[PDB]
Order: sequence, then C-alpha cells, then structure tokens
Amino acid sequence: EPRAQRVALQLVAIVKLTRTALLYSDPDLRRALLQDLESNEGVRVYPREKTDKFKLQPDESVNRLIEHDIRSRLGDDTVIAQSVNDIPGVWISFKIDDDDYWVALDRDQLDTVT
Amino acid sequence: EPRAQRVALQLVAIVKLTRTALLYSDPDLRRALLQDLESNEGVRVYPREKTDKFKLQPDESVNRLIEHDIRSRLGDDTVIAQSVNDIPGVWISFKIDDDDYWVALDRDQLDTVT
Repeated sequence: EPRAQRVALQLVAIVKLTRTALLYSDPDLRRALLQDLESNEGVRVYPREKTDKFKLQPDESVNRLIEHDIRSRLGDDTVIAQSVNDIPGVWISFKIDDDDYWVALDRDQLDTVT
Repeated sequence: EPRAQRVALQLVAIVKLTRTALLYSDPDLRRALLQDLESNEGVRVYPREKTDKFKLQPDESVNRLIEHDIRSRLGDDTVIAQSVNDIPGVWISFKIDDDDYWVALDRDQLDTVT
C-alpha cells in the first residue's frame, strides 16, 4: 500500500509536470521542448493514435496497485503499459483537450527515481 | 546512500521539469503557468533576489547527503533550505540564464512523493 502509493504519486507528478510544460509551451518552441524533455529529463512524449497497440505490465509485485493509484489521480481512462507498438518502456497515456498523448519513461532510469 | 540518492533524484526531476516548463512557456501564458504549477502540481516558483534570506535544513537523518546528491545534478551553487524569508518549505534554487529562481515545495505534500 504505502510503497505502491509512493511510486504512483511520483509517476503522476512526472506526467502532470510534463503535460503542464506542453500545455503552456510557446507553439514555436513545442518540438524543441519535446527534444529537451527526452534528452535532459528522460521523458519521451508522443502523440497517441487510436490504433496504437499496447501490452499491460504483468500482474506482478505491486503493479496493479500502482496502476489503480495512478488512475485515481490521472483518470480512469488512463492507459498504463510495458510497451506500445512493441516499444518497451513505462508508458502512461494523457490528454490535452481532445488530443491523446503518451509519456514513455525508461524502466532502468525510472528505477533510480522510484 | 540508496534512499538518499532516491529522494535527491526525485527532487531533481521536479526542479528540471518545472524549469523546463518555465523555459519553453508562451510568454503570454507565463503567469498563468505559475498558477497551474502551484495549484495543481503543488510546485511554487518565485523569482529569487540576492537579498532573500534562507535557513538550512538541519543536519539530521540523511539531509546533507540528499543535498550533496541534488548539487551533483543541479549544480554546486544550488541553495537548498527549510525556509526562505522565514517561509517554511522545501526550497531549492535554480537558474535560467542570469535569472535566479526558487522552487518551494510543501514538506507534508512532498513526503507522499518521497
């Protein structure tokens, strides 16, 4: 419960901060912002398409509890996955208005911040 | 060592994300962005003045080790404090070019994400 809640809250903070950066970004600097997030923050953002396939994290350890805690903060429609279109990562969907996005985090790099 | 490194890396990620949001923000939306960061992300940003006074966190627990780990990532000139101008918080300075800023985080709220 407490360790699960902690990891979820850290992942929520990362997604909210990232969404916030994109939301208030100068439109002319938006692609440059995405390069900065990826290279310097290790946070990769992508547009999310309705046809993007995903694979769930296994029901292992506290995975399902972390996912429940994430959804309670970000929304029940949030997708959380270990891969998208077969690309491995910690993937969490988010939205701005009617646009859908993914955040992808590196698993190894995330484990130092969790 | 490992728990200290973990808390520092979480605090570094928050500061880098916040700095990044401010750096790439639409200038017209910049004050609105600051309201969003404060209200929704619990991250308060302020301009930092050379005359702003600060009080160190106590040398207690792993405080000094966390501070060392933070400075190794954000820079050796980074100020980390338990108060600024007598306002309690988790305070960490940062810079954009020649402008100085503070991030202030709520201690109780931070403890759920650490």
